[PDB]
Amino acid sequence: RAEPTLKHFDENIISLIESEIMSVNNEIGWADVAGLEGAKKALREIVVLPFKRPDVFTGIRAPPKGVLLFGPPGTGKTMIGRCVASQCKATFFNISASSLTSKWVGEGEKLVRALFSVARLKLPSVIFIDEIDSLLSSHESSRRIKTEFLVQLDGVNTAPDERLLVLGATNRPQELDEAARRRFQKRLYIALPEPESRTQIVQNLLVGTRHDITNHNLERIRELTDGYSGADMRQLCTEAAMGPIRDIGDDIETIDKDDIRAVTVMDFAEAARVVRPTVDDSQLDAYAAWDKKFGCLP
Repeated sequence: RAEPTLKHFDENIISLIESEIMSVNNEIGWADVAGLEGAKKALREIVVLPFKRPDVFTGIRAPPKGVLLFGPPGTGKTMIGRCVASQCKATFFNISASSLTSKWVGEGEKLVRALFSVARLKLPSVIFIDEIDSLLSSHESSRRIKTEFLVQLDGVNTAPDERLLVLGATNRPQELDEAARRRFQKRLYIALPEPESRTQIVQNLLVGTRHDITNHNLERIRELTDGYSGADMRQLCTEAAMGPIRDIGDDIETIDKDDIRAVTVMDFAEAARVVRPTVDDSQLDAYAAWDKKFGCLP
């Protein structure tokens, strides 16, 4: 890297950040996400507008240095992070906590440290940390990678107007002590998609696939998919899409792709019998309870 301020980091490490972790994608808009409108408006207020207008969002309007996305898995918390970053024309730094403590154990400390320095250099910056519950919970390499990470977090709070936010995500927020939670002054519950969002997803996933799903069919798909996460929804569509494939048996080997039957609601009805929602009501009750004590969404 030509950056004079990163000449003291391993070239391999900077090279890593550059090609796997750092991205700039400013054309995602809000991506018409299945993400709830309440969350959407919150991180608009908590992140996007404080990044756009640092002059307005000061005093009590000032953004927190850390935001926690928590809830059931398969809600696409990562893509939300990516949108949020795009929304404020921030440099996106996408990293997984497993990657730090597994894939990249060797020089994990240097990577964490270099990540915050590159972030600091490319302001405004969003650092998205997947499955942050790992990092923040309490073999030996983990200790330093975590320590170094805690050091870096407390280090962002050494400059008021740096448009640098750490966005952590977890499917297991209960695994976070009074001290890990403190690092994240705002904590948004990302809920399972609402009925409207379930169908928007179906529609999204069906493009490029021949289907005869009507506007009325969607009502049905809604009642079929109560309790589904987005991921469950995707699994559903894939299953449904198999319908036209199975009907033709051995003809799949020779059939013209356009002569394959259209996906119908019947396919979804049948597919709903096969797919199973990933999270049970216990997990939901738990999230909801945690959200009551430490959450900030209404």
